[PDB]
Amino acid sequence: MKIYRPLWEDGAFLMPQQFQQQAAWDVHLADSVARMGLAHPWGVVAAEFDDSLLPLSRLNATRL
Amino acid sequence: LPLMLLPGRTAEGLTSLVTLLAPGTQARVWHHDRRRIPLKTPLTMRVHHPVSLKSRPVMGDHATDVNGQVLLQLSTQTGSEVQGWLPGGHLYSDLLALLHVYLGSRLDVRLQLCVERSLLPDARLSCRPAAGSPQLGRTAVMRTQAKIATSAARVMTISLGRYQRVQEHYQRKE
Repeated sequence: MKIYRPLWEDGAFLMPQQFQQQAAWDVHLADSVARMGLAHPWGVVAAEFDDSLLPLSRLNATRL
Repeated sequence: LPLMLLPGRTAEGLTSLVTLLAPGTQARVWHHDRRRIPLKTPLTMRVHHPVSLKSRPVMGDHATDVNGQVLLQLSTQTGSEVQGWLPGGHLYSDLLALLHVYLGSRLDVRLQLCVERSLLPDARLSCRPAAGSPQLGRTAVMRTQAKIATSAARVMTISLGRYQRVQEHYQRKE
């Protein structure tokens, strides 16, 4: 998605797109570390709901 | 000299000190403010079996002491003086007029400012980047006209310490 990491040497005006494109690159690097061995995308770690609210029907989550 | 002859006074002399030094600038004082930390070195909320106390000392882990840290705002409208209050210009005028002449070790003084947007550049080298703690005046490439903002902070006019040490002798047995 055209990830552009900036460079700073001197005199550059700060502007949000240097920071937004920086932090997106660290995710994509950390993505490529995981896809070396496992060949799996992501998934669900923990998903716990509230059972006491069910017969009075609503649905509340606790940890997602 | 007329103001420096009344003892233990006052708050209204700090209005004269600003209007003297650069006209076009006004001053307002808030007498108390929500100061923070001083972190107490024993946490003291151990609940004690042999001996404890109640009467005054009741808290959590960080204390709050209002008592002496007044807030001061300035308000300019000539841009030649906006670049005078950022550190280097007229900030050395107040910072020596307070600490040894009018206040000394009475109190601590917090400074603040409110202007229209800024005149502030960015990440150039060694020394003049910081507009106090914050940065702005670089991003509005959109709209023509004004928005009012607070500017920044300046440091307190304080002087303190502990020196290091423990002692060896005593006063007198009378």
